[PDB]
Amino acid sequence: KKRKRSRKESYSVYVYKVLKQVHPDTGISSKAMGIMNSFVNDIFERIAGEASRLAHYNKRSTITSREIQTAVRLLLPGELAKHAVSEGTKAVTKYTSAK
Amino acid sequence: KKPHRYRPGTVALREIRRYQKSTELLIRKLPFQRLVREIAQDFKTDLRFQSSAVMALQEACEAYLVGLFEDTNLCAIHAKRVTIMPKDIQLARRIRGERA
Amino acid sequence: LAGNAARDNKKTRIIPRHLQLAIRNDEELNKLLGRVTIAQGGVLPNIQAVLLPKKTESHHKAKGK
Amino acid sequence: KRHRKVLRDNIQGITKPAIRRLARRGGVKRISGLIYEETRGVLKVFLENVIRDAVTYTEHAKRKTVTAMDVVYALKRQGRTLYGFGG
Amino acid sequence: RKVLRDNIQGITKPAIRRLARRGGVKRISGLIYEETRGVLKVFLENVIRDAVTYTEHAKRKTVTAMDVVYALKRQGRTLYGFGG
Amino acid sequence: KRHRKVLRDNIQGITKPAIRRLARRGGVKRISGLIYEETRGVLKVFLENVIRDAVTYTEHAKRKTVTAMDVVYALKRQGRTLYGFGG
DNA sequence: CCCTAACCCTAACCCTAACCCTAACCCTAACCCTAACCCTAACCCTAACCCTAACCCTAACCCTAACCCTAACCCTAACCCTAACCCTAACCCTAACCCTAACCCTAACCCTAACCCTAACCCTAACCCTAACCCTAACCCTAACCCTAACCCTAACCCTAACCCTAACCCTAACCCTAACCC
DNA sequence: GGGTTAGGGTTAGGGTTAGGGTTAGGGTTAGGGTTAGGGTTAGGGTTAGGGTTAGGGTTAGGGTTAGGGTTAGGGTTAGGGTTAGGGTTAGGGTTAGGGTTAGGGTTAGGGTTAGGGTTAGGGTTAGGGTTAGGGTTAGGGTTAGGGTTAGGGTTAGGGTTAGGGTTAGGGTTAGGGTTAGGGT
Repeated sequence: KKRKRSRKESYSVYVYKVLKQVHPDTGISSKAMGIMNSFVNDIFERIAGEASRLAHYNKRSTITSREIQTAVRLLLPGELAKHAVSEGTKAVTKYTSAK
Repeated sequence: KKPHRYRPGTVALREIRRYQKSTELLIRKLPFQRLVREIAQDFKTDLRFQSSAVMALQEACEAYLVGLFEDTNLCAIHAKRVTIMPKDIQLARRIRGERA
Repeated sequence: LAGNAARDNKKTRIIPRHLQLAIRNDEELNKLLGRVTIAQGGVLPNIQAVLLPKKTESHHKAKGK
Repeated sequence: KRHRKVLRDNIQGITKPAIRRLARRGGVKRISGLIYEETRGVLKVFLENVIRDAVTYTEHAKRKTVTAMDVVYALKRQGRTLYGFGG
Repeated sequence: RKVLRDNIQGITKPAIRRLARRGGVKRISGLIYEETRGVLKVFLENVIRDAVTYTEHAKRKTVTAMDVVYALKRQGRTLYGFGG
Repeated sequence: KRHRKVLRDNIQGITKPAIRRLARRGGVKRISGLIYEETRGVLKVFLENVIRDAVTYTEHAKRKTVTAMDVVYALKRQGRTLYGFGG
């Protein structure tokens, strides 16, 4: 509402941009935004979740890049893992060069 | 296929094919509003249900029930029978692990 | 509940099995620890009735009449 | 006025045809007669279990209204995970 | 040498019966013995592939008992005892 | 339209003083603490049983009122003959 | 006090047992044969009751180090109008879904009879168990060490959000292939 | 076999339904610094392991033959398929009014430090009592017969009983006075 009301946060703007790159001239209904926005907010709490425990067992106090690579190897399944461990390193490579 | 009679068990295959291809809820909304309200009385009184809460409960309860029937069916076809029965529901619940 | 099941087997120590016969014989402690497997434990005795010997002469042989 | 409250006839509110349309989506071909009372027993245990955890979250917040982000937070713990009717 | 066949013919026919007479089964058909070597090589593959992943994270070359107690805990079957 | 409370008196009114007044007629000298929940479990399985037979006679006459002669007729069958409350 | 639903005489019209009367089945008391079942004389388990003797749990020690009270601190959850909305009212029709009742037609369920195929044994020919019998390859614990990741600043800018708007998604009519009719 | 009765892709016409900018704020972040914590290096004491030293004892094999369980293939019938009206009934809406709650301004309340100041937990032992094989020493499960005898069939001739003639009271359904069980 607008009576000095709070503003929610949604990964809905970002999903629309991805839809455009993979398939041009196609649209999403607002009911289908709701199923998709929940998935992006559920994979965040499983991939981050295994990372917290992995840090504690080792005794180390920081969740760095190696930890979000062991979590992707364990939580995800078979060939959606090799294609996602590889994709992530490529984006970390570019950021190290420039920010 | 005189409209007067189609042999037993042939109207239902048309029913299965048409029903599996649409998503509308199959239990009526006003009666299910009440079952939830009666079950809530024991846990507390003066509880007010927003419209969405009785919608979610309809889309989870239909989904548990649609599933038990597919597993009851798999059990029935095992014994050489072609019909679900009261005994078959209990084997599906012991194996899935819910009853204990 | 474990200790009371050690007197019944005539021993003075709560060893690992006596722990299963007390967490698998209860109805509010077998619905909490219901997936856990206890090391070097065992199984609770049960034989389904249909199998127990009761074929009653079996039959189909040379008319026992 | 509204001088009546909800009795316990509701559990028979699910009709005989509704359990014959949620079972024809399941593949069932010849439903037997006694199934209708049993399917009103399996639904009856389930609706209470999502409900007790739903009320327990609401009383934590000292409110009086069971909003859907409470049903969705109860349904995750038991086992399922409804995505959609909630955030 | 870990002769492939020898390792799986290791769960021999007597011990695929005595692990099943602890469940109640009274008569066992001949082909149960082949299928039950199949379902204990697709269970060990899943437990021993998630103990290697934790071991590599700590840069160690020995698979300790605690790691197997953490591989089993994830898949829904906690083990109490041979670990802490 | 509805008394907000629908508790229909949940085995209530049998307060600690009432159970400590009936017991003293009996001869009890030092009532223990846990008895109060149990004595609200024995009264409960009795008030139901006289009642189930009492309604069963009234529905036989098709009337909608449970008169005292119906309670005296039900109490004879179980075993205790109340003399005179109804006659 | 203040009332609305309950009762109870009453008053009339069929429904519905009773009584009777032959005339039929059905179910009793006898009457043999036939097979369940208890006894029996074996064989193979199954505890019960002692006796070790040995293999550890349970008492002792010391020591060192995570707990803990008194001092200053400072986020932070405490109560209260308040607007404002959103959810329950008893407000209200209405045709499309529940029922239902008489019906056929497959299935669910038994009997017998072949007939494979698993279970109990005995002979044997190993393989896995121990006593361990070395050695050495990773495992952890100091020192020390930059490199990184936090913490306040500050100045943009990039993300909601209500406001429009028209365009793909809708019921709805009208008119063709496509299987059950079953030889 | 039938010519057969059965639905299934198109399509105007409103009626919503995501698109679509568009400022307009509204938080959020991307720039700037310092500074302390944390992973990362090196060395040395010490546990998997493998590799033959051997050995013994179960133990998992192979054959074989009754036993038995199973799965077929015929005799009888329970959930299908109508049907359409009528009794609900769950929908399409109303106001409308009150119930509740996210927006605010102030105080318990939990780290925090910190150097002592301990006390209780963690190793760290040698003695107690050992607790589970083994050898006797009496009780129970199977295994499979044989001789009775106690049921499970039969008839036929009485003893009920069902059906088919026959009547009128003991119940119904409204219809009044009358009252008494909630409801404050």
